[PDB]
Amino acid sequence: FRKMAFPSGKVEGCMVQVTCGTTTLNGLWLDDVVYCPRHVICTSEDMLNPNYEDLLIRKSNHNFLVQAGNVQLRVIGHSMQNCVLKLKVDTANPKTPKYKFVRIQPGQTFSVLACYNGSPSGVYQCAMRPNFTIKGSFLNGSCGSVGFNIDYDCVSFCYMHHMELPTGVHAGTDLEGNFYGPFVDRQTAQAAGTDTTITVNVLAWLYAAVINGDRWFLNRFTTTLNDFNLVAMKYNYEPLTQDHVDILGPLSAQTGIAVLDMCASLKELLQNGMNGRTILGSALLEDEFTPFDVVRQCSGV
Amino acid sequence: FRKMAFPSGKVEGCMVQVTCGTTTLNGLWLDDVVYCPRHVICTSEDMLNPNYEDLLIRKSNHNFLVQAGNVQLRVIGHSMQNCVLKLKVDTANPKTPKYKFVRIQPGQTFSVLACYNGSPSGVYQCAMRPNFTIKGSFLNGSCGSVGFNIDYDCVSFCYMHHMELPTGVHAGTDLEGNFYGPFVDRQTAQAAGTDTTITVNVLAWLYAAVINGDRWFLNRFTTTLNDFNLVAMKYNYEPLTQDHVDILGPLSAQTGIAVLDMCASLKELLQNGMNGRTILGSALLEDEFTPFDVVRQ
Ligand SMILES: CC(C)(C)c1ccc(N(C(=O)c2c[nH]cn2)[C@@H](C(=O)NC2CCCCC2)c2cccnc2)cc1
Ligand SMILES: CC(C)(C)c1ccc(N(C(=O)c2c[nH]cn2)[C@@H](C(=O)NC2CCCCC2)c2cccnc2)cc1
Repeated sequence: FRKMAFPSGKVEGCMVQVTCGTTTLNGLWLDDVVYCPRHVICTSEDMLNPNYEDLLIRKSNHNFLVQAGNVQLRVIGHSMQNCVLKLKVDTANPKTPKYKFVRIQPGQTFSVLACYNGSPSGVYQCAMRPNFTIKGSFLNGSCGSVGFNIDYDCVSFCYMHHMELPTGVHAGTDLEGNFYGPFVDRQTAQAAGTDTTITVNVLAWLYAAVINGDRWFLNRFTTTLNDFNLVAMKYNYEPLTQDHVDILGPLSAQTGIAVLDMCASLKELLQNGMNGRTILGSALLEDEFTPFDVVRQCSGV
Repeated sequence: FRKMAFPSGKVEGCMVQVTCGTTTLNGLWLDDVVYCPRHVICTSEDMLNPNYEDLLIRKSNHNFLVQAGNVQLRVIGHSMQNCVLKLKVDTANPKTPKYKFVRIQPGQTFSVLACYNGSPSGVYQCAMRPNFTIKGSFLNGSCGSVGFNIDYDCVSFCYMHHMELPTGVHAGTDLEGNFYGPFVDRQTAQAAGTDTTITVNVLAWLYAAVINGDRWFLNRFTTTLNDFNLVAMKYNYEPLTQDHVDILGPLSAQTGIAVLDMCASLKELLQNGMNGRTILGSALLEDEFTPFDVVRQ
């Protein structure tokens, strides 16, 4: 059981470089529009309190150099949608996949294609934390990299990278420029809130463990939703809802362990630790696999 | 710090489905050649003692059904090279990337594009274990999925997947069909040898933790190389060679921590564990990042 990213080819063909004056980052080229963070028009001076509407009124089309690999794309228009800049270019991307823009919920996972200077560098599986940050691997100039899911030939873009927070976690927007989390695209003292662990994902991962070899953490007992959430609160775990329990239905049936059965196992794990054991490859309880991830991975979708 | 894989697009455009008899698996379509495990020609009771030369001589071109997405590829010739079958096809792959075939050594990392029925399922980063196995995520029909690196748009193919071993780990070949390790493409009693931790990689990852702002595991000691190895082998760590020490030189110089000083830290880490702490987000000592991977990330 590995953390698996989606194959990234459909997205690699959309990655371009966008330079505005002195700053370079990545953009997403879909049909004849390039999408990138609006903070690309910010200068090392504007950083503290940019007036983005004013900075954009200043700009003309020629202020943006867009390069797809080695071909320069002519910019014929520019506009802002919330925190994303939209550069109209004269050529539709002939590699544009079937795609949707979607906004995901905390606890949902996606693949990230990390890019630098418009060139794909690596791909990894990530999760939207409950505090709306991404524990990504992003260096300087990674802005404009996107997160995505694929559903049988359709790429659902859910994340565009904007900034790093002082704890080294990351903040970005959906592809309509709406931020995930209470963060702003300027130089400020903002910090991620206290994060919590994605309980339904830990349960899914325990089901994935049982599906493979590891069964040592199971017991004969059951808990209640109320009793378990009292422990969840103590350990800064997200509360578990009847909806979570239903989502875990398929895995409960496959394995013969009911959700509150598994909650009893996890509750024991939270207090007594793992007593030297591991569960899959990990001494930690993993929470970046969704119920759907576990079934897709254990079924070869 | 993520275990990140190479972008998979250049490899995606090469994956095809190969069918022989009732058996389907994946092939790698480069130029006018499809590469796949030769055990696609094995029958359900050939599995214990197949004679592949005899099995192959009885096949003609049209016994191989090659499908690239929706289009059937016409097989015009076939030959066997060690444990890989090479099917010559009608058409050169237009999506063929710049590529090379490389054989890697234990401890090296690579990306795997897991595929089923010729279609890519997922991508993940992997390491070749000292016992020549791969701790992969592979299900039935994964055979012929490949492992690779990419460097300056050139794809280095280093692994083709062949089989599952009893412990749940995986064995395969280079793209010339030579197995990694003492395994054979045949149903037997074979089992992976005792595995060990890739010591040079753990040290690389400790250097990565220091390049990020984490110094908590360092100490004021040093060690000789022989004393380090005598201790580390008691935890099933691979011996650290002078080659390994030279290879870490760049990370040592970037961080100002002598290689044998980092070895002293590791020795103490093995003795104490983590005491409820984390290094680069992990509660275990991570060994599937190489000195090269740390510099890149
Ligand atoms: C304009 C604005 C909003 C202040 C800004 C400035 C720099 C960047 N960062 C670029 O790397 C970058 C930006 N444009 C080209 N490159 C880095 C970044 O977030 N530093 C933050 C630290 C101080 C507080 C705000 C910025 C970065 C991003 C991702 C991974 N590691 C480092 C992101 C946003
Ligand atoms: C003919 C030969 C060499 C014995 C063979 C037989 C089956 C396969 N397995 C295919 O799934 C498969 C075969 N052809 C299409 N799919 C599986 C496999 O390895 N071992 C089984 C047979 C060998 C002995 C133990 C288990 C497999 C499962 C999961 C991930 N990886 C591979 C591989 C090789």
